[PDB]
Amino acid sequence: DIKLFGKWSTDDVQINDISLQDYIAVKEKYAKYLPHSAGRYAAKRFRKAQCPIVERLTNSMMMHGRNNGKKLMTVRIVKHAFEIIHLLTGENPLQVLVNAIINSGPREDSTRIGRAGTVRRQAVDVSPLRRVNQAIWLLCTGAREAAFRNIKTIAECLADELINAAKGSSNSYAIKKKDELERVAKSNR
Amino acid sequence: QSVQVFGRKKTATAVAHCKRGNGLIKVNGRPLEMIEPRTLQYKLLEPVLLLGKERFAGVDIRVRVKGGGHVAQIYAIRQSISKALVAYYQKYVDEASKKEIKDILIQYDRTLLVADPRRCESKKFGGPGARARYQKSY
Amino acid sequence: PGVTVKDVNQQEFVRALAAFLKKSGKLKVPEWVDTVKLAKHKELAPYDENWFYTRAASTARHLYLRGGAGVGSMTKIYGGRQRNGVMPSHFSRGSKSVARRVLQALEGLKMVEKDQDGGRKLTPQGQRDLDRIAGQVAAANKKH
Amino acid sequence: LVIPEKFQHILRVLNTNIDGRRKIAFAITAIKGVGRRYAHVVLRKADIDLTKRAGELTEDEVERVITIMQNPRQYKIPDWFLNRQKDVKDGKYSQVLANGLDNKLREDLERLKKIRAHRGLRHFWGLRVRGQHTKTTGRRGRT
Amino acid sequence: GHQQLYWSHPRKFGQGSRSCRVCSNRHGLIRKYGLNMCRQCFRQYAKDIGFIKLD
Amino acid sequence: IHRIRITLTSRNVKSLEKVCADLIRGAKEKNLKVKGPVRMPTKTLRITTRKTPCGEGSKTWDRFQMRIHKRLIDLHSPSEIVKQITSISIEPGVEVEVTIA
Amino acid sequence: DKLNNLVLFDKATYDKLCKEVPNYKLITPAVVSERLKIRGSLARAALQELLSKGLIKLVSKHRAQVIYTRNT
RNA sequence: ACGAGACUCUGGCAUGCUAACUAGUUACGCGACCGGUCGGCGUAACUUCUUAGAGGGACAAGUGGCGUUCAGCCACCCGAGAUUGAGCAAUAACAGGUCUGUGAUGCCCUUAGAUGUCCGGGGCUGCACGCGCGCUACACUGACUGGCUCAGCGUGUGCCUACCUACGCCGGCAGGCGCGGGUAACCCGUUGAACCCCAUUCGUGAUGGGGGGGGAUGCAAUUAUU
Repeated sequence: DIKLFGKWSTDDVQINDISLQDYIAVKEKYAKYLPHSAGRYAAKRFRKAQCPIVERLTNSMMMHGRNNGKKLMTVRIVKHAFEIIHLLTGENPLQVLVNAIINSGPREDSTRIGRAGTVRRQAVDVSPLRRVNQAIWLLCTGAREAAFRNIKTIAECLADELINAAKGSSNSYAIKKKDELERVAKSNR
Repeated sequence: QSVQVFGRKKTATAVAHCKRGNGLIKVNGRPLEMIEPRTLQYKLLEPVLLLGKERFAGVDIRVRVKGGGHVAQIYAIRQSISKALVAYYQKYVDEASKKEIKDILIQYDRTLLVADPRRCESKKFGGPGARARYQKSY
Repeated sequence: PGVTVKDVNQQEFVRALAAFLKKSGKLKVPEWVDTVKLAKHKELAPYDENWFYTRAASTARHLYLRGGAGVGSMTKIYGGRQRNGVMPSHFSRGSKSVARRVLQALEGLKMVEKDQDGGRKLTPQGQRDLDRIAGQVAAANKKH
Repeated sequence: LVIPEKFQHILRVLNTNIDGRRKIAFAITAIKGVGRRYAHVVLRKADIDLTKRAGELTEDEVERVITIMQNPRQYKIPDWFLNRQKDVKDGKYSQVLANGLDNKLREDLERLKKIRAHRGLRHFWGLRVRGQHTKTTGRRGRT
Repeated sequence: GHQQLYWSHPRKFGQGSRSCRVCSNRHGLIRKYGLNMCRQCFRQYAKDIGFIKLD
Repeated sequence: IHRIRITLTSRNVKSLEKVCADLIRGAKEKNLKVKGPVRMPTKTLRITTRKTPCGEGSKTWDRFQMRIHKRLIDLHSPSEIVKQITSISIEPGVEVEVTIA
Repeated sequence: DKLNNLVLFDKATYDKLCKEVPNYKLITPAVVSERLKIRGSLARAALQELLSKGLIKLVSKHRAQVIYTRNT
């Protein structure tokens, strides 16, 4: 009753967030099972924190004009490769999911500052919410653009992007875009 | 005369008439776990493993559904079932474990007792939809 | 625990109704399976070669659900959005000559009882056989 | 368990060695007279096993399909349903496909351009005949 | 003969002749409900019939 | 026969309420097997009108509502009583029709 | 810009699909067409024949998503 | 003082009251295997539903915090709702549009020589940056075929009105032979229209992915209106 779907145990889960868990709550009764409860939390400041990561990522991968509104296929496409990472890691996929997500958020961003100076902007740390949202959106963008006219098949590629980001190797779209952005910002300090 | 507090999600309304029975539940001439898309199967599964089968063994519930959309019918069927259970099991037997079960409901999902207020927004002229206006020629 | 026309996953219910009826052989097979296009919104042939049997199963199920389902109703079941080319796609029904052929099929096999004021109703014995195939599909996976 | 003899890398029917890599009955879309509904219905009614591999096709299948494209009346295709239905010059209901003259039969435009009819008097300069609004547009291929 | 000398031409889609009758123009006519009045007079006699605006 | 219907229609609410007051007064005069008023849904029509004849300025489609409201009453009563109740110089603006089907 | 697969009969008839695949932890028809440059027809036929042989565990099916693993 | 606001309507508001089988309303041996699904049938059930007239509810009053501790603001507990949308929308003016809504009105051919009265041919469908949201779709998220499961609350029979196929069939549409149940919640109806467990195919490529004669609304298919 107290575990996700009746299969994903939520009791012996990992801490894995030290204090970023205030943003993402999947370790108590605040963790719903299915990534679908309608988009009802996007109506006040910080209600996104209550929302589970799964639902947010399911909602996100539905864009680019070709995925405008159709969401049940998104839920199917995430449950697929959710099972893939689950059975490749053998344990609860939460650790690997969080590892992939937190390895993708750009550590710093070069925001344009100054009156009229565009030649030097400021490298500032990024907020955890903006970081995780941009990471999810950009990895979903990479997954989509690895699916049009590409020999890979969608609903299986995101599993490898997830496991690669969890490991951190540079083959993945999300972490490589994050690292190029990071190096651009380091030039800018 | 009667409460029959029903359940509404968006424009889709489902009402669960509950009376003394064996605990089995029917949704529109049909038991539960045979939904055609079978992607929101666990969504309809939610109440039974939320509150427990030991409370769903003494009440016959009949659900009637009407309203557009695949998902919109859901999120109201389960709400209707839950609120009918609250109503029937409150008006007769006891109030302490009533507080217990309604509290369990609230901590899992407040929507199961209270309905979603927000609905569609009317479209105004000069554009394709409600807020969006047409392209300005330049 | 009894049987019902829809208690099982209706997929296997209708599939096994069509298969049972084709192995039983009582229903006749149509003469043309290609000359008609089966739909205005469809510009190419079906891919079953027993789609008459499939449509008969579908209309039998839909008449079990709700009576009075006279002709002019099943034509909308397979009808849908018609790609009119550059024109916006509107709902167009299927070619109703095929629905008329299936109407010829139901009549004379005692499948349906008609009336002058419109509509048609399934035979109680017919629903007995429909509950028999329902029992077969139920005992396949859920009453075994 | 594959057939070990006669097997060719190129699926050959009409004596033009196109790439035989394509799976069965999907390579007949290039014929100027058989396509869309006709080609698809005559492969789907031919009782072909599309799950077969390239190296497991048999001479029986290619022979039977050759006969079926040779004979138009294998399953009583109607005349209004026929490909060259009530065409100009002569009325022929036989399914015959050969290069050199078939496209000339398709070239009934000789008469329409010679009698300089409305369509012909349009086509003298190369003006559109289906209402495509190209008042000044139409830059695809016109630089 | 007489049928070609005069009136050899009808108009069965006539909107100009069967236009909005009460005033002397063709435009501003919609064929629902029997309007036969321009939008300017449609508004000028709207509230008189019972028309109200709430949207 | 005991199958007589009356259909009243108007665009005003207080007019229909005073008509229902007339009917309840008649029912108070003598108790008869006359059923309650049938409140048809408030039937709305939308009409939308461009105002700038030539295109010059905004697309201000005047949105006018025609909301007709309908009340039914089916009566099984002697004719004289209901005729006296009804034919009492009814209010202008509310349209009443008596039907025998 | 160009990539070509093989639909011919070679070691792909038996090898790396009859005895080498069970060493994996997850099989996917797209992965088979990646490791061997094959088509969907071959993927479905090979999965069906191998399952009839009886060394494979089902997961689920879709028009483009049919999932299996090894169990023996 | 006008304007803003209040004000009106609108989804939240029958958790109680105004109460029609014609739309829906658990009770009522039959049909179904022998006790559990048919919307085809029966307490004329004294209306909770979607059918609505009254009445009610929410107010920054509750708490905490910030504020020059005033106006106020944020968070939290609650509640259907802690900002829903539109409606009405200044004084004054633009040298704006409309006489092409109008026989009052700036007007040389307006002495009834023609723009339609009477004809409709060629085209704003003719070609070059040439200003115009109008460009559905644009492919393995999806194109095929159908196993399939869901309110438009848009509305659809007209004083000199004539244009909305049940019951059976020939058919690719219409075509019909009596024949679209109704002046409408009666008749279209429980208006099975749209992402879906795919019901053969298309496992990475411009390809399966938008894609010249005819049988027939009106006086005439024409640069395929349809």
